[PDB]
Amino acid sequence: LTDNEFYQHYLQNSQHMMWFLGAGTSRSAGLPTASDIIWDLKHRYYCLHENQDYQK
Amino acid sequence: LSQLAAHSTIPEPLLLFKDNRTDTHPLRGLSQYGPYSACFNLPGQVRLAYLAPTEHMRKLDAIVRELQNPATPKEATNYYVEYGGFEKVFKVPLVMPQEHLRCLALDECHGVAANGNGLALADKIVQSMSGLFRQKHAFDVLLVYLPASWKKCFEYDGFDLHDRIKAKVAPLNLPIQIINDTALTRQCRANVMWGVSVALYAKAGGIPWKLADWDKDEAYIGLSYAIKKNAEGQEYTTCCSQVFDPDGTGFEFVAYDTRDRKGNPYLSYQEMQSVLSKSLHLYQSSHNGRMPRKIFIHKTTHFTEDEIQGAFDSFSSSTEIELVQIIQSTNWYGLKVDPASYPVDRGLYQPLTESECLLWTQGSVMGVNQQNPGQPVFKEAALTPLPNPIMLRRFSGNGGWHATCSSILALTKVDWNNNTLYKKLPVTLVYSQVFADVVKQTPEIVNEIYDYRFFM
Amino acid sequence: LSQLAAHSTIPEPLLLFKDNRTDTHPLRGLSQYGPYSACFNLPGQVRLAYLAPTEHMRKLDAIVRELQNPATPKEATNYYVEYGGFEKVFKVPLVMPQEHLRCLALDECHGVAANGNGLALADKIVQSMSGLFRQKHAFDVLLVYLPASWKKCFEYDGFDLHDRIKAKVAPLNLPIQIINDTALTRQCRANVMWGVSVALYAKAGGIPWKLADWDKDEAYIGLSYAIKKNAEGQEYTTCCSQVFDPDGTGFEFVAYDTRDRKGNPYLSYQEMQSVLSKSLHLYQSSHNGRMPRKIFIHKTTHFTEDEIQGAFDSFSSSTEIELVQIIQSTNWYGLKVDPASYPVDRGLYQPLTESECLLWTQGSVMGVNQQNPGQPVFKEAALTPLPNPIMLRRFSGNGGWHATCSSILALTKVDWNNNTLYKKLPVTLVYSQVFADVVKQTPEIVNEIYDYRFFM
DNA sequence: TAACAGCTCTAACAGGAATA
RNA sequence: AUUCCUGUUAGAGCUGUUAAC
Ligand SMILES: [Mg+2]
Ligand SMILES: [Mg+2]
Repeated sequence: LTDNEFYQHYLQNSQHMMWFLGAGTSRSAGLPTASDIIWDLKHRYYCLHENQDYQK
Repeated sequence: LSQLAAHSTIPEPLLLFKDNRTDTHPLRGLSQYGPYSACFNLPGQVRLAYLAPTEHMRKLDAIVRELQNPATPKEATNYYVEYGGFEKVFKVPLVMPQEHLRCLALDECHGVAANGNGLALADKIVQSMSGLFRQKHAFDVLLVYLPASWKKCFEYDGFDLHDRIKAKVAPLNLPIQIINDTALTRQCRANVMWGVSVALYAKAGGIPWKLADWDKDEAYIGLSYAIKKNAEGQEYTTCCSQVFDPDGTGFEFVAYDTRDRKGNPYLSYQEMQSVLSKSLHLYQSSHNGRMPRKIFIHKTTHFTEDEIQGAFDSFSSSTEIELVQIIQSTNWYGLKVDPASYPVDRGLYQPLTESECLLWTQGSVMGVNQQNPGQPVFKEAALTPLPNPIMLRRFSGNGGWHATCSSILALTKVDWNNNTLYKKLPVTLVYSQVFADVVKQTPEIVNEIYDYRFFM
Repeated sequence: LSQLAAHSTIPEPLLLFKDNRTDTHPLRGLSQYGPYSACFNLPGQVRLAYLAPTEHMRKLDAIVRELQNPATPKEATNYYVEYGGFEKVFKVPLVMPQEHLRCLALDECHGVAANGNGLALADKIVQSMSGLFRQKHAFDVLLVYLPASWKKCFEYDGFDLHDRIKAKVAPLNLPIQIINDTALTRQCRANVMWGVSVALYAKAGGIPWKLADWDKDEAYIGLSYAIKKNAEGQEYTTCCSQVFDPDGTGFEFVAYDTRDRKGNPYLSYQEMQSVLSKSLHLYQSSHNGRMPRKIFIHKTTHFTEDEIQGAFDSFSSSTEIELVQIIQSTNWYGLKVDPASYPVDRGLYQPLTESECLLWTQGSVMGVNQQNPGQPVFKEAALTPLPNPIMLRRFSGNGGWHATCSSILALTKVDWNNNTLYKKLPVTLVYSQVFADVVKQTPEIVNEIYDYRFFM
């Protein structure tokens, strides 16, 4: 289904439309994604045991 | 009580190639992707000249000619990949030298071969190559050939022929790749061809490979020494080396003397702070003037109390100094059990005590072997049956075995002069040793710092 | 109805120099005090290198000697100041290269130039640099000379040799000061000497002068584009430059790409948001994470709705954004009356419409006249008899024409590559345009960001 | 999508030097 | 390309306003 036909279909019947937004919209909201969270956790974990400066 | 601290196996470091296509195995990556500097086209075409006695001239042509043809390995086939020639593998044409560039060793050298005078032979060879001083732009790499008949002056007490020749030629700024009968003799042709091809490409100015995802803000210093057997006492020649990565894409590798007389290999406060300040200025010059956020120092012997303070007083607070001593001779040795059919994995480091760890720089590596795919490869299976773990003694690092262990493991893979998978020591240590030999042979080098491409 | 809003002349911005002294005349201050960055030792000494054909190297050493010795201004003596000698004025020795720090271009470059192939000529010039690359630590700045015989490849359609060379040597970290025959045959000598010397100091170290009265909490952004004429259509390559004064003393001036294909010079929502994200992330890295409070995005063309929405949504509410558009060619032009002999004082801004203002980046400047002190000076007197103002069409702001106008005026004076007193456009726009030309010539540069000293 | 109007920009050249 | 931007010759890019398709 081409995007334009989808837009026309949605506009035709927009009064009955659930939305489903999981972890994909948050990427563009200025908040870290799943991969960013994973990398942050890895950063804390590595800096903690192997004593390394966090902000360096 | 038979329980030791949990060992951690550092993964095999990756090497950077053309179009930043990473690979652990250097020669295979060179075949598949090409040299790292191929994208920059820094060497362009490679133009090389000869300097040998005419009675062996043809030999040089032959090997150079055979540099331009494919070769299939017969020895160490478990590791070496099929050679494709300089034109194909390095994406660079190999230029046949013209008669104007080609030189002949002056006749009196042969005569002094009978006299057994190494200094005279080296000076005569330099004067033979003096015909190439004016035509420095025409050629990039010189191929000096020393016949087996000169073996009497090859090595003797207090003198090293290749060392003296390179020490004489380096201030003139023209690389040589000395070729002896060994390179011709050697059965497996692909081994020697990989060696000479990589050596020539790197001596021209290109970079065959670089450490993948290497930090540009860390400089890895390495200090070594050499013995000169003086008539009255001993002489210790200490020289340093740096393998940092500048803000550009290429990476640097420069050694220099630490200097008037030393009877012990331990740098004092003044000398150590001076060499470290020179190293700091060298690093600053490349990175526009930015401080190195972390400094690694690999010394073959332990750091003195004054020497540690000398290392500290040379840098600011932001710099992190991890003084490390590398020990090659240890009573420990490891056996891998799951009893593994292949020796203990390379990079497996075992923390023995606070500020003392065992690193297995030597060992089996996964996925590198070509024949029988999916099996470990032991590079030194010919010499030793089992690997010998080196030992790190920490002196200054605040914390973390991973930083030093991974840094050293990755550093043992960027020796272009080496045509095998890795080394026993980081390139800093081996190049500091080589330059220590060079300086010990020739005292009039202490003033200037030199790149790795000259003495490699 | 003929009485417009009262204007106010922003005074000449002060420039931070040696020992934090301020002087609105750049060259006079440099002679009197010295470079701002000379307070610290970022450049230890300006070591140079030469790359030219064997025939024209004498021009390079002659011009270097001319830089060594003082010179007097012959043309435009109204503004220029007598050269005091590089060592005296920049307080740093200028080192002439030795034999090995002085390379020779391949003779194949002449053949390529006769063939009229710009790409291969640039490649050959870059490949000639290997002799210096073996000694990259030795020198700081390389003076590449191009003989007039290569004019056929200097500039033609779909190509520019200067941009290709700059983009080829930018990832190799070596600054390059290209010298044409024009710099040799320019009538005056102090002109060329001042320009070349300030460029050499900026490329070896940095910051010949820094703008004073600069809030550390403002990051200034300038977008500019260029056109690559495709056979089928066109490609609009737009790039963004950024200036800011960080917490450290080193004022920062960078540029970067914006990524695929663009048919128009107006960024979409996603591209504008991505570029702005990269910008404030760079600022945060240079400000230990502190959020910028004022953002100025100067664009040569009007911001669409998408660009303004991307600006609004990329930052938080605490950081007010000053979206301003700069119009170069305008119908308006003014004449000062008390009628004055010299045109209107530089920096006068005249609010025409609630969103559109005239800014006089060109005009008479007070207090920088060498002869007959007190007389005004018009920088573009030779080119134009009257100053053509620019139009600032604010697309987003809270209040205050003075805030943006003074920032633009101060940003028009920190172009170290500019020999003259000021620039018609802010350094953000000019550097974004220069980098746009570079990227248009070499599309494979979008990966990295670069400091000003590489491309100025 | 095809013209037409304006506003503004860059892309190639050429080009002379700070109130005389 | 030490610089500066003054013009010339062109084309695009946006806006529009119509006619459509
Ligand atoms: Mg060798
Ligand atoms: Mg320049």
